Amino acid sequence: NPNAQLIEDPLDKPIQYRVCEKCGKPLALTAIVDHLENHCAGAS
Ligand SMILES: [Zn+2]
Repeated sequence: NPNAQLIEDPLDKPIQYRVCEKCGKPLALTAIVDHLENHCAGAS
C-alpha cells in the first residue's frame, strides 16, 4: 500500500519565459498575468 509512497501527478508542462521589455525580468507564462497587472511603467 502507498503509505508514504506518492504517485506524483505528471506535470509535463514546460513553462515558457520571456523577459518583460520594460522591466527586464524573465516572465513565465504562469506569472505573465500577475506581473503585467502589478508591474509599474518605468520600473527599473
Ligand atoms: Zn514588467
